[PDB]
Amino acid sequence: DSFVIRGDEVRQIAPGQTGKIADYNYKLPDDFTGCVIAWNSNNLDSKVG
Amino acid sequence: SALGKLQDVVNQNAQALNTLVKQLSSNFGAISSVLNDILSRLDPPEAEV
Repeated sequence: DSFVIRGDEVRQIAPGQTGKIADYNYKLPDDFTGCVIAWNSNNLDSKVG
Repeated sequence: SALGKLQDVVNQNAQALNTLVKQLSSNFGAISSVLNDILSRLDPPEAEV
Protein backbone atom coordinates (compact mmCIF):
# COMPACT_ATOMS: atom_id res chain seq x y z
CA ASP A 1 0.00 0.00 0.00
CA SER A 2 1.24 3.48 -0.92
CA PHE A 3 0.15 6.95 0.17
CA VAL A 4 1.59 10.44 0.64
CA ILE A 5 1.55 12.22 4.02
CA ARG A 6 3.41 15.10 5.64
CA GLY A 7 6.18 14.93 8.23
CA ASP A 8 4.25 15.07 11.50
CA GLU A 9 1.78 12.54 10.08
CA VAL A 10 4.38 9.79 9.57
CA ARG A 11 4.44 8.76 13.24
CA GLN A 12 0.63 8.56 13.24
CA ILE A 13 0.79 5.61 10.81
CA ALA A 14 1.57 2.91 13.40
CA PRO A 15 -0.22 -0.12 14.89
CA GLY A 16 -2.35 1.14 17.78
CA GLN A 17 -1.21 4.76 17.72
CA THR A 18 -4.17 6.94 16.71
CA GLY A 19 -4.31 10.56 15.60
CA LYS A 20 -5.94 12.46 12.74
CA ILE A 21 -5.10 10.39 9.66
CA ALA A 22 -5.60 6.92 11.17
CA ASP A 23 -9.31 7.41 11.83
CA TYR A 24 -11.00 7.91 8.43
CA ASN A 25 -8.37 7.30 5.70
CA TYR A 26 -5.94 4.52 6.68
CA LYS A 27 -6.35 2.69 10.00
CA LEU A 28 -3.89 0.04 11.19
CA PRO A 29 -5.11 -2.44 13.83
CA ASP A 30 -3.01 -4.19 16.46
CA ASP A 31 -2.34 -7.09 14.09
CA PHE A 32 -0.04 -5.43 11.53
CA THR A 33 2.54 -8.17 10.92
CA GLY A 34 4.01 -6.25 8.01
CA CYS A 35 6.53 -3.44 8.48
CA VAL A 36 6.20 0.28 7.59
CA ILE A 37 8.76 1.79 5.19
CA ALA A 38 9.00 5.55 4.62
CA TRP A 39 11.37 8.14 3.19
CA ASN A 40 11.53 11.81 2.23
CA SER A 41 10.14 12.81 -1.17
CA ASN A 42 10.36 16.61 -1.19
CA ASN A 43 12.36 16.63 -4.44
CA LEU A 44 9.97 15.32 -7.12
CA ASP A 45 6.52 15.51 -5.50
CA SER A 46 6.49 19.19 -4.47
CA LYS A 47 6.10 22.25 -6.69
CA VAL A 48 5.79 26.02 -6.36
CA GLY A 49 2.31 27.06 -5.25
CA SER B 1 -16.90 -21.56 72.93
CA ALA B 2 -17.78 -25.25 72.51
CA LEU B 3 -18.83 -24.95 68.85
CA GLY B 4 -15.38 -23.86 67.75
CA LYS B 5 -14.35 -25.99 64.78
CA LEU B 6 -17.52 -25.37 62.75
CA GLN B 7 -17.48 -21.67 63.65
CA ASP B 8 -13.80 -21.46 62.69
CA VAL B 9 -14.51 -23.12 59.33
CA VAL B 10 -17.43 -20.76 58.65
CA ASN B 11 -15.32 -17.73 59.60
CA GLN B 12 -12.45 -18.91 57.39
CA ASN B 13 -14.78 -19.36 54.42
CA ALA B 14 -16.33 -15.93 54.99
CA GLN B 15 -12.91 -14.28 55.29
CA ALA B 16 -11.75 -16.00 52.09
CA LEU B 17 -14.81 -14.80 50.19
CA ASN B 18 -14.40 -11.27 51.57
CA THR B 19 -10.70 -11.08 50.71
CA LEU B 20 -11.46 -12.41 47.22
CA VAL B 21 -14.10 -9.73 46.62
CA LYS B 22 -11.64 -7.17 48.01
CA GLN B 23 -8.81 -8.33 45.73
CA LEU B 24 -11.17 -8.01 42.76
CA SER B 25 -11.34 -4.28 43.61
CA SER B 26 -7.55 -3.85 43.71
CA ASN B 27 -5.25 -1.86 41.43
CA PHE B 28 -2.55 -4.51 40.80
CA GLY B 29 -0.23 -1.74 39.60
CA ALA B 30 -2.75 0.02 37.34
CA ILE B 31 -4.13 3.55 37.44
CA SER B 32 -7.61 2.49 38.64
CA SER B 33 -9.67 -0.60 39.47
CA VAL B 34 -12.65 -0.17 37.11
CA LEU B 35 -12.56 -1.38 33.51
CA ASN B 36 -14.98 1.19 32.08
CA ASP B 37 -12.91 4.24 33.03
CA ILE B 38 -9.83 2.49 31.62
CA LEU B 39 -11.42 1.64 28.27
CA SER B 40 -13.05 5.09 28.03
CA ARG B 41 -10.18 7.39 29.14
CA LEU B 42 -7.16 5.71 27.51
CA ASP B 43 -5.81 5.01 24.05
CA PRO B 44 -6.31 1.40 22.86
CA PRO B 45 -2.66 0.35 23.41
CA GLU B 46 -2.41 1.54 27.02
CA ALA B 47 -6.01 0.40 27.52
CA GLU B 48 -5.25 -3.21 26.59
CA VAL B 49 -1.98 -3.01 28.54
